[PDB]
Amino acid sequence: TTTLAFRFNGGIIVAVDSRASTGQYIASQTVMKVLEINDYLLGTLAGGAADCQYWERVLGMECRLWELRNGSRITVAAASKILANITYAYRNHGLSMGTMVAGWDQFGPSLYYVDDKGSRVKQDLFSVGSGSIYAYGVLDTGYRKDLSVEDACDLARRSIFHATYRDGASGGIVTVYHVHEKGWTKISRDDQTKLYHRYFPS
Amino acid sequence: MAETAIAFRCKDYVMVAAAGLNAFYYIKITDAEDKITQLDTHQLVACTGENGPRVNFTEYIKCNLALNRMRQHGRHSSCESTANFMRNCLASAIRSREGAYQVNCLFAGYDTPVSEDDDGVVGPQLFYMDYLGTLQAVPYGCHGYGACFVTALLDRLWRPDLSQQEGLELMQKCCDEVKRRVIISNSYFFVKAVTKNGVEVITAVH
Amino acid sequence: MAETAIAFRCKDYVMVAAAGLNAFYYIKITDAEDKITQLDTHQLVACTGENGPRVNFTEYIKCNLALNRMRQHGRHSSCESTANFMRNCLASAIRSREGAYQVNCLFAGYDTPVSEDDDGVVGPQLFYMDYLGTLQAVPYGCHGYGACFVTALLDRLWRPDLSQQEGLELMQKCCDEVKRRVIISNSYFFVKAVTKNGVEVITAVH
Amino acid sequence: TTILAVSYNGGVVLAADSRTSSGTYVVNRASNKLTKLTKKIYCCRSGSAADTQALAERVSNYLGSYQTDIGAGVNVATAANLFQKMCYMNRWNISAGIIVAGYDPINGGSVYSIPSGGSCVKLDYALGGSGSIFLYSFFDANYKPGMSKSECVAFCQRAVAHAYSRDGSSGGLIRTITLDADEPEDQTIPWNRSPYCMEKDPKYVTQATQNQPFSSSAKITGNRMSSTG
Amino acid sequence: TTILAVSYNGGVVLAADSRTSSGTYVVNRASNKLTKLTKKIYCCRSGSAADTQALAERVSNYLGSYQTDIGAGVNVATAANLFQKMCYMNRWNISAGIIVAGYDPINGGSVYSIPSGGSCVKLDYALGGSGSIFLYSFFDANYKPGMSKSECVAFCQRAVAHAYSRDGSSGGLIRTITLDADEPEDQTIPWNRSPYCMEKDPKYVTQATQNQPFSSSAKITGNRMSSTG
Amino acid sequence: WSPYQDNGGTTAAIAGKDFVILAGDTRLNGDFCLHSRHDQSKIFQLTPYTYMASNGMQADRLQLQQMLKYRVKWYKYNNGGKVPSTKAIAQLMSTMLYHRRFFPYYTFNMVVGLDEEGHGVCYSYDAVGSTEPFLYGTRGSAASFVEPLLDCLINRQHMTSQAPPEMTKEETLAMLKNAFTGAAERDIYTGDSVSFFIITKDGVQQESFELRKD
Amino acid sequence: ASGGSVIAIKYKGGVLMAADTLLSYGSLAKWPNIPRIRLLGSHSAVCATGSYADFQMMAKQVEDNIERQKMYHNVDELSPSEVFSYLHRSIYQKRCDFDPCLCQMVFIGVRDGETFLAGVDDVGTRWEDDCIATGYGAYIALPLLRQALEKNPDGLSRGEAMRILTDCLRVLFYRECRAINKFQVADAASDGVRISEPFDVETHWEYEGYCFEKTAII
Amino acid sequence: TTIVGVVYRDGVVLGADTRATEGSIVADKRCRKIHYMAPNIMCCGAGTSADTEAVTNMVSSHLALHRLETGKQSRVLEALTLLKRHLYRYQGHVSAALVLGGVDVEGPFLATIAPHGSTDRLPFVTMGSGSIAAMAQLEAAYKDNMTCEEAKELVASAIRKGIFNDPYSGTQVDVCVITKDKTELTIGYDKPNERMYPRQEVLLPPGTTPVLKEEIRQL
Amino acid sequence: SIMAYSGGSVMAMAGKECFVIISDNRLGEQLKTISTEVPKLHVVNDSIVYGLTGLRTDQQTFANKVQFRTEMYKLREERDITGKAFAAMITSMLYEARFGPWFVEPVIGSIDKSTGEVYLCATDLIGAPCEPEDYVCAGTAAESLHGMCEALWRPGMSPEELFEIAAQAMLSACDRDSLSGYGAVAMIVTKDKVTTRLIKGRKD
Ligand SMILES: Cc1ccc2nc(C(=O)NC3CCCC3)cc(Nc3ccccc3)c2c1
Repeated sequence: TTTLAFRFNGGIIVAVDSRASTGQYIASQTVMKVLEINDYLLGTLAGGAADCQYWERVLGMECRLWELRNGSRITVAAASKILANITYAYRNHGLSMGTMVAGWDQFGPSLYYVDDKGSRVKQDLFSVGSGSIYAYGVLDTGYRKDLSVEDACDLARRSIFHATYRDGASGGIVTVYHVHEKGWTKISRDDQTKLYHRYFPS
Repeated sequence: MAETAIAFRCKDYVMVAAAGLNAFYYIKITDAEDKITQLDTHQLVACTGENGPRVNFTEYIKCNLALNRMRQHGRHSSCESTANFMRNCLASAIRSREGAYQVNCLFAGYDTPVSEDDDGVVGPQLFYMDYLGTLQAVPYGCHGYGACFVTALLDRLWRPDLSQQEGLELMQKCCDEVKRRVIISNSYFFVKAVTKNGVEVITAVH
Repeated sequence: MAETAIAFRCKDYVMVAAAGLNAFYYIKITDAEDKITQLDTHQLVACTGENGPRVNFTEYIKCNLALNRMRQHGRHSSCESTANFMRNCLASAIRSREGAYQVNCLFAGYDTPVSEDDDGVVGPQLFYMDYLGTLQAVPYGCHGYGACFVTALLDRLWRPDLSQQEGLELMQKCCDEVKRRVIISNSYFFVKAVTKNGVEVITAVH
Repeated sequence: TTILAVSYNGGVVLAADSRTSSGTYVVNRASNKLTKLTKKIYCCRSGSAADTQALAERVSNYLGSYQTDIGAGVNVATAANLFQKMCYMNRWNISAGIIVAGYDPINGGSVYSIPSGGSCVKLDYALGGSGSIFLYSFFDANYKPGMSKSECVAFCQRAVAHAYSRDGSSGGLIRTITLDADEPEDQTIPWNRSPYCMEKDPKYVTQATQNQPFSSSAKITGNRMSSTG
Repeated sequence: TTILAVSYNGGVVLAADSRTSSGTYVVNRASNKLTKLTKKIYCCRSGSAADTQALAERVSNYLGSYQTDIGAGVNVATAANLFQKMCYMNRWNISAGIIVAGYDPINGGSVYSIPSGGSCVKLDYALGGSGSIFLYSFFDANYKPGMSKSECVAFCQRAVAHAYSRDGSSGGLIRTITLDADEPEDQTIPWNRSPYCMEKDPKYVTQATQNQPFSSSAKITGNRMSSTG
Repeated sequence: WSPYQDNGGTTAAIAGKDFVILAGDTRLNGDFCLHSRHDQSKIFQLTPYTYMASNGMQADRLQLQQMLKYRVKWYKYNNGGKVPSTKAIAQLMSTMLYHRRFFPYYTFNMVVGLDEEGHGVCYSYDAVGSTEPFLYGTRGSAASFVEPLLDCLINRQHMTSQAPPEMTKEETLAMLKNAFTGAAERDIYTGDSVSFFIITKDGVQQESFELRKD
Repeated sequence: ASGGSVIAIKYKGGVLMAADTLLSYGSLAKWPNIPRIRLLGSHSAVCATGSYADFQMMAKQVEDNIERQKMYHNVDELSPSEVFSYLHRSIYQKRCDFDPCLCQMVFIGVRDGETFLAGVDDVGTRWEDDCIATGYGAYIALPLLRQALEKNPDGLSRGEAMRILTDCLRVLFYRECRAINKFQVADAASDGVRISEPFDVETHWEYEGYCFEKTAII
Repeated sequence: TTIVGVVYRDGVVLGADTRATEGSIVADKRCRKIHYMAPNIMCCGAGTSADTEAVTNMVSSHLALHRLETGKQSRVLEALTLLKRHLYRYQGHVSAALVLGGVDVEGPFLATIAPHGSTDRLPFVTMGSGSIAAMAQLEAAYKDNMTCEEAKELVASAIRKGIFNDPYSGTQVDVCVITKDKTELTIGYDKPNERMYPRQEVLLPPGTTPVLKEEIRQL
Repeated sequence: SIMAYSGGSVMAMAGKECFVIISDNRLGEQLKTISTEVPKLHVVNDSIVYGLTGLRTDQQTFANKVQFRTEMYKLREERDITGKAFAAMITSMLYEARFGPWFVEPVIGSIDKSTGEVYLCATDLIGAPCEPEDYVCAGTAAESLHGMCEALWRPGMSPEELFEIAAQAMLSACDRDSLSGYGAVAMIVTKDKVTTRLIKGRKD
């Protein structure tokens, strides 16, 4: 499993693979590792799939309740704080979940990483999962704030591809989302082998 | 313990510095994460530990201090009172079901007369805090792998009447020593100071 | 594994780099220790591991190569032969009483025609070697915590026909990535190269 | 510990040894393992002394109140059920083997075995303790059902003596109690008057020939008991 | 496993069960645990089958050569010493309890016990195996030294039957062999003709009263063996 | 003593255009013996259009089936007799599996049925309820033997040929019969007979397929 | 106290269930006169392999439930299927509380023509078949019972079922360590369940290969 | 694995299954477990296949050398002694449970050798994981002095009991009859599990799998 | 485990007068792909092709030992070793280290150049042989390979049909395996010629 998300002048880019491997056997190649919390917030799948799915569904329910009670959308700082509080309450219950909350509230774009022990960090670039060690090498080398939307999407897709090429636990279909002020759009969904033939032609 | 925090108190100020390291195993997640939390206008804590417990403990302490200020009509608490409150929290944690806070603290502050009737502490205050609930007033203190490396250095070089610039140079030397002798990469050190005017974020030393 | 070794082979050269870290459980003993041992005039090995086994293995291999050259009247051995000799030594170690060599190797060399009758390899040669006795010819290889970080980077940027200066820039990028993403401090990287003229110690990249 | 209970036509006889041992040292050599529950119902206790004492005291307290509540006597089955329930609810925390034996006017003499597992079996005779393992083949060969009261008491004493002659964890006094329609009668016979022990057995008088004198022949001629000879 | 050996005036009688069991399943129900060493010397084996078989084969090989070397017969003490040495040098790697019993013209009939520890004790009678624990009190009460040959054989068979009636690891055929100055004579009696078992014992015919019918009284009236009744 | 036990067996579902083919091997075995060759507890009908299939512990799936049935009946009571849809039952299964996250059921489940448009859908779960939809799926002891075969014949990857037309009920049933026949000859814990449930809008039909008894 | 193996087979007209009358304490054959088959209701019978205390408590709980329900309300007596369902649910509930009923139970019953035979584990596994066995009867007797059933799929007569049941009991006595040659067979028929008196099977120990000289290790 | 041996009127009948399981998966469906020891001696094996094959081959070679030395036919007791000494020397780590059957001048000889080295000579024996279910059949139908047909049918039935009640056994019954003069080994004596529901045989035309390079080398 | 540390899978399949032996290309360290161009096949002579699977260092050491043994055999015995003799020699070599076992699992295919009979073998790590008439397979994707071969193989295949079946089975088995993949390499051995092919696979 390899996931990445970075902040640039133009919003946030999120990118995922689609492989779930129960040890050595490949369980599935169509897993959705981007969890659409709402039409304005995005979450990521890493670690225990059931834990992430259930708790980000809980987070989406709490965000909808926040909107209903208060008449306005929740901020990403508050949404990430809810997940972090929930996770910290269960830090001794053996949860396994590493997620990223990316959104565009009234204070611009914002990205948080929340682990399974209640940690909640706010930086402009994260890579999560067993393939992150391969993404960072491609991602830290080409990342810059003044990237175009197309350039940022290309960088994220290339980093995820290079993660899937060397990591046995990562693979499937590379999916790229872009979070902007109007919400998020699924930018792309491309097969990894076709990505290899596109990048390394001939 | 991987991240080193340094603090030393002088005649007119206390300087603290905290490594900004965050890691998942051997991977450096980030190297710029502020681990110095300002509790009051003239109080702060430099905390070492993993993000969850550290953030929860600091936010709990800060929220309780703010609530006390609200219920006491803006009466600011002394450094000793806040330090004892943190110590009581940490000591209560180690005998609770949820377990102890895996956070080591250097609490710095400056005491000012709250009113004309006040006759308490006026200089700067520094406190060393273990995760088990130990509290000790020290002229200087350190946490992390580099702590000992700094401590002897301070024993060699610290003076009670150091100036702000000479204190800045001393903190730069301590951070350089930590970078030189610790295998764990602490590239950035997030230095802040407490003076009679409050908390200042010092960017010269890092 | 704490210390990261990088190697990549181009059309006319092989560049290797080895972190100079030496530590005692969290203490940086030194950061400038050459872990690249020159075996022959056109052969070298970058070895990761603790000092004892690494030094013993490299000295054993170098002494055996020198003895073979003596008993063969100055006939220099090919890169494949030396790599297979090292692989046999490592594989024999893992089934011996004294145990396996806890050393990971990147073996680099340049093959030249020993005589006019020679019809063997002429370009550069690079071999990845696991401590268990694995041997694999690779265009580039890496060991240590940063290895994966470099590998994908190489998969992004390596080309077969890179020049010496562009290869130097690529190695600088790899070392910068290792320093950026690995919590273990690898400040100095000890870069060397093998070309048709032999072994050169490159000081520009570190 | 050796405990047993045997039913005859009138009632029951309960027999036990007197030895509480901390592994290999005799902490008590005059224990009383026949514990009164009601006037005509007793229990033989084996295993943990504290656990069995607490169980017996609780059951006796429960039975004493029950007599006052109903205004009549208690059947042996009621006490057996009380022990069975209390031992089954605590089977993982206690080490106890119980024999519940007594007389009631409705069912005559009754004997119940409640092993460590917590079951309850109604039997003509029951054995328990570490020394019971030596008595099973003794009962299969020498025990005939339908003995008289005195015959049953004598057989129980002989069985207990044979049991602790071989069991190191059992020994000391032999305590018996007879429970029937008449007044219950107890008896304590000491070790020096025991019906059996290997020390007085004539077939174990001759010592094994182990210390051969140095001889010029392979003929075995007894142990060497003298320096000169 | 139940093995024993008893000495009478002329020689010895060796008795054993026939059951090799892998814990709770009967791998063999017609085993022969009386292993020939010489013509007049045998051993009863208990414990690990492979270890005891190897020990007996090695000792028999050693004794057969010794007869040819000395040109005379072998005393029972020599075979006992051979087993004692071989079991003492391997006491940590083998699981074996040996009884060495036989006849020699010099010392008559001899019985030796070599337990798992590796010692050697010369005895009038010896018991061994898991089922031996049931026989000790059987020998203390029913065994009288000085029986005749036929009496000794009958007593050994009765003791083996009583032993495996209670031992789950013992059962099947009863094998006896008589060793004396005459020709050694073997005998194998089956289970259906055994001198004792609890199935034919009249005192265990009546079943324990456990399945009470639902009744309006506390009187115990037997088990419920029919739906209507 | 352990509160868990694996009874073996394998299930497999393939979702068609307007049908679902569910299948489960009827074989229940204990420690090393064979409890029965005609165990039909693996496949459970929740609604006329939704079925569940479980592998692993038999008692755990019996309990889970009872819980699902009573939750569905409560839903029918609380929604005016409206039967829950396949996706609602899938989400409910995930939620209830996760509720017992600290003492998990030893079941691997699949929820199959028709969509609102009538097109067949399959859902697969881990022990703690990680749901994932798909068009086919195999669970149990022989999953690794038949899942790659379904991958090759359905996805038709690494084939330089035009994709054949989409399979009907008969071809899907024949393919699944071949998959189970192949699994029963190489996996020792599966195969006495396979129960097939063909779920369409015009009711559900049941069929039984013979396998080897060794 | 632990019980041995239990076997049961359905014949054309009812069910038969056989078990030995022995409770053991480890390897000690402690009590050879124990009636292990217990009658539940007026239609069913049960016998458990394993712990006897747990079986006693569970049987008491089940029998109290039937009689109290029949007595308190003017309702029909519970069907054997319903009794077995209650037993299985109780066993599973004990398992989920980490206080299991460490027994393997065989359950038989007949009501108004329909025959019911089932088995349940200590952890909640339940199954129904034409032949059930617990303990070593599952490995020893069950293959023979299945072969006898499959040699005539029209159904076994009572005599044919009894013959193969006695054959399986004989083999169990041959090959099971903690067993005795004393068995009871309960017959569940239309009129009700009837438990027979204890009996024994005839054994054979006179094979020519069993002699002293052929089995000797010289 | 289920291996069975039976002594009948004149000779020994051995039987085995043919399924070999590569750790809970069927590797080969027609494995051979009745091994050659001598012209008059055979040995079925169960447990670690490598250990059984190695020990049987070694003892058979030793027996062949010994018959070259002596000039007589090999005795079953000699093979039994060699096998038991070798198995005991390794303290059971050579995990091979053997059923040895032969005929000598002293008549039929059937025995079992445990992996630890213990031996039991019996008229009828079973070994393997499905041995118990096999043994229950032998205890139910064995009688002294059976004819060849009765012994063969009993062995086949006992093997089938392990075939259907043990997941590790099946797919055939191998039967070997050993007499004083002749030793016959039937492989397909019983095939209860036939081939049902044949394959679809879906065709893949040559060229459906893309090829990156190709090299043809004529010989 | 040690056998799955390096990854890799090999499978041999029997035609009429031919056999196809195919190996994956991946070499890795327990999750991380060291190289994607490491076939596991070895040619002994014109008739025998065998592949090794397991710990890569053990694969290389055992291959060197086998090369030594076959060269010595061809020097001493003036002839090429046969498939059955080669398999027996591997069995003996593997059983010599019965308690110090090599961590390989060979897959041997051979054909008689004069007769045309096809011999397949696949031993365990201690040499326990296995000689079926349809197919053998070893590696991390052994279960999937077994399923695909059982579902696709038929007795009377042509070399081309056999190659297509083997390629499809190998690719489909590697798709479900995280330790195997990156294309394949296949060898079709007939009575008259030997063909080597490289088969496209996923780069995952
Ligand atoms: C910000 C960050 C960076 C790297 C992360 N790396 C791994 C990870 O598994 N790395 C592998 C092991 C060591 C090298 C490869 C896991 C992470 N979060 C996480 C994922 C799932 C559950 C809990 C936490 C990360 C988060």
